Amino acid sequence: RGSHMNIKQFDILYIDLNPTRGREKHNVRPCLVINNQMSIDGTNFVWVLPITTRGLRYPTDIQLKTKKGLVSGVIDTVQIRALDLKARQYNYKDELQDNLKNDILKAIKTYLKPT
Amino acid sequence: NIKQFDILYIDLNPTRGREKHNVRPCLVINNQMSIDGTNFVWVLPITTRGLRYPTDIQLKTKKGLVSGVIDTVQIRALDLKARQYNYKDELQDNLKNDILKAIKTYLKPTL
Repeated sequence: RGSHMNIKQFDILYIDLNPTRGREKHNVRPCLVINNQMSIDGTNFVWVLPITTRGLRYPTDIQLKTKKGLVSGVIDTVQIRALDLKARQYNYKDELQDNLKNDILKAIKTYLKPT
Repeated sequence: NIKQFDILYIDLNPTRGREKHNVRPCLVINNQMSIDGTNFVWVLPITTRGLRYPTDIQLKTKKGLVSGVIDTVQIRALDLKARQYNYKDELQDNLKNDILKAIKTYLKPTL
């Protein structure tokens, strides 16, 4: 069909998270981009949720499903992080299936609404 | 212990490129259920370099003890069991909603 051309919201990309501290996710790993196109284009930061190889373990975990089936695992919706794409090497690989997009965004907003 | 909209000194190192580094005030933005449930804190870093970007929001606090600009682009979940942090101040009440709305705007698709 065509070249992807630029990172878009809900792309899955490999990126080095290192270095980090404590329970913060580490290493080169797939991550799910969740900020919108204007923000990515306007800042060259991506907001990511890191993907892990463990199964579901916590209520905040969401099973990953993708359009190409090239990345599998669980999305850790707690560990949101903005990364500078100008400074960290990355590789686009896959995209989140459409029917999961709103669940991701609704999970994130539940963590912001004052308790 | 930590509350949503608390402002904490936190060491953010190590970072890369434009990612805010060093020890600096940070605004806590996840809710109490998230903080107490996961022991992660979501923060927006605060800077003294001024207001440069349309994503910047000038800081106002309850005690007047912290000043600067909130960088709303650079959201970060941090493990505060593995980092140095201390409470310093709190966001002004009438800024709380604008902050949350500013974060939720990054999530709304622009297709």
